[PDB]
Amino acid sequence: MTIVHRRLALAIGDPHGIGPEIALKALQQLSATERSLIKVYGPWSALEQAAQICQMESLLQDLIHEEAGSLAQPVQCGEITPQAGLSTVQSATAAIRACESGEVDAVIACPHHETAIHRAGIAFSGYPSLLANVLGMNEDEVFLMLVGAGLRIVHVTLHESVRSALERLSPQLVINAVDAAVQTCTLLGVPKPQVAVFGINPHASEGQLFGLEDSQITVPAVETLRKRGLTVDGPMGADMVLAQRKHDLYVAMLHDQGHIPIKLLAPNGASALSIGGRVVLSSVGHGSAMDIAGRGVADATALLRTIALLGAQP
Amino acid sequence: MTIVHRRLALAIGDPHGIGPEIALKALQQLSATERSLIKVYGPWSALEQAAQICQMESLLQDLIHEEAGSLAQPVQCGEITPQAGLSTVQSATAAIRACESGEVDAVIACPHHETAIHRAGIAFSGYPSLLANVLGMNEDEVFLMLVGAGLRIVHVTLHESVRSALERLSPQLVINAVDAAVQTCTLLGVPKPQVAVFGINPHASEGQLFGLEDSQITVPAVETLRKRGLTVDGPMGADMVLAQRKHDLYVAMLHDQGHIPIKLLAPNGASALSIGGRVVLSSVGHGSAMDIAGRGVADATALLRTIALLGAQP
Ligand SMILES: [Zn+2]
Ligand SMILES: [Zn+2]
Repeated sequence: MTIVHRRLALAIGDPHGIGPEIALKALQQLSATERSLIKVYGPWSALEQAAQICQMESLLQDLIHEEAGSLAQPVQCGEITPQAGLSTVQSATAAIRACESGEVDAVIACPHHETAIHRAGIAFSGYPSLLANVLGMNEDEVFLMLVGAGLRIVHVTLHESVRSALERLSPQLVINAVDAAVQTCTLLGVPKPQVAVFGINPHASEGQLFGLEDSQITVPAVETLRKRGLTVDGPMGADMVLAQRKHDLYVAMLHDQGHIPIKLLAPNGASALSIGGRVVLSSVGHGSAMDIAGRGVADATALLRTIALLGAQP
Repeated sequence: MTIVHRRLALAIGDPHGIGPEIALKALQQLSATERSLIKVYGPWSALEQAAQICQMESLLQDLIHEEAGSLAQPVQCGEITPQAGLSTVQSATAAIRACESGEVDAVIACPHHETAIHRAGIAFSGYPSLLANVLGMNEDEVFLMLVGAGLRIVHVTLHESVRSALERLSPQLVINAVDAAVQTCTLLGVPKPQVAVFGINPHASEGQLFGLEDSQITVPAVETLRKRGLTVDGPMGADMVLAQRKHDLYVAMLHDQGHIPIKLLAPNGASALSIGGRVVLSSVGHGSAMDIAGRGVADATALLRTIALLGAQP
């Protein structure tokens, strides 16, 4: 069975962590044709290290690879070092620019170590931020879609105060989020999605009974998106819509509106997609596991699940 | 098996709806002893009507009943009339005063018709409002607790604009919600509950990084509640806490924060408790169904679920 149906970048994450190890284990399990669609970004020295340990030298010749985040000393498995911090970011940066320029259609980043990156003197608050930075966009022009338990929920606003979010909300900002998320939905394998838009206020303002924000922001936005020919219901109260479970994409106005459903229903098997200008970036859903780095204990199931998700066919 | 363990008031709701019908069908299914703990508030004429329809004449003699919301004309099944609007409110008012005075320990209200009540010239924004009015409390001293799928979530604010909610939130208002909800928890059968408080902002402001509201409102409130000797964690991000599933009561800051989890996990089978003073009032979770009124085809499962919930053993 074939899980990779398009070109992808795989940044291998922290080269001292389990990222290199799981990168090889996942490519191992793909077919020859599948492997040629995955360009691996990271220091060759780290993939060599992981290949001797897991005894997968044969595979290195098949890998399509671009050097990024080279190290100036041998790989020290399990060790938190500024070097590996920088490697991680350079690798992820190489992968993202490859997506921007159109060489690949999406990016998967293997695990990072926050401390390592901070010790290099590099600001890192998460992939939403990094992606924005790298592409020259403001952080609010990149949207986060959570995916788990059949739910896809893009968020118009994210890591800010509720009040700050309400002040930023506009018809345009909603439109941008949905456009970004419908594009992302084609890649995920749902070309013509059914879309639901959450209300800002309870019961979507109930007309204007509970505030004017929905009549100013979400109602105008839904009518513009229909006129361009999208299938869009709402605004509706977030509680009531989610319960019906009959849409392929939900559009949350605030962080909590979209994160509560997801963390309740998909406590483990859930993906975070950061979406910019052509660029869909997902993490694997786990840490770098420095204490088992190079010990042959980590499997690639999380990485393979992520590849299946970003590599579905239209 | 016995579901009623204490004295309860059952206001029969709109006498032209299915309220009378479901009241009888639910009492039917209880044992003789259970029936004597439920005092039925409403116009006798409407219970007579529903007794012929559902063919339960035998039952009327066993009912403990207080006349309330008497009608001045025959019962008209299916019809929206100011009179039935007034009946509903009088019945529910009789039931609530019975709770206030200590004759019963909680109240269940069968379905009303909003239009009917409005056409009588009666202000009605829900049971929170009615209960406050009847008890001589301000509307913001009555809180709504949703209960479904093992989750209990009180809400500090409810049917208002998000902005209006943020402006109303204070340490005191949180404290009041929790005290009302802990009292309610004793009645529900959890005397000494473990409590979780949601953050106003994502990640509970993450200190003060994502807004100052949590440091001003929820953090001071939690410290006061501990010092009086309650078991209270938070504020935490709503998503993250709910996922742990290790508390008996969650404290939501906004409507949507508490209604999304509930309607997703218990999309039909959730109860709405209005709590004020010692008075816990619950609706059945459905409408008055005027199109089947009188046809004897209404299901009492929602009412029985509500009775089981408020008629809790410990
Ligand atoms: Zn978050
Ligand atoms: Zn509601």
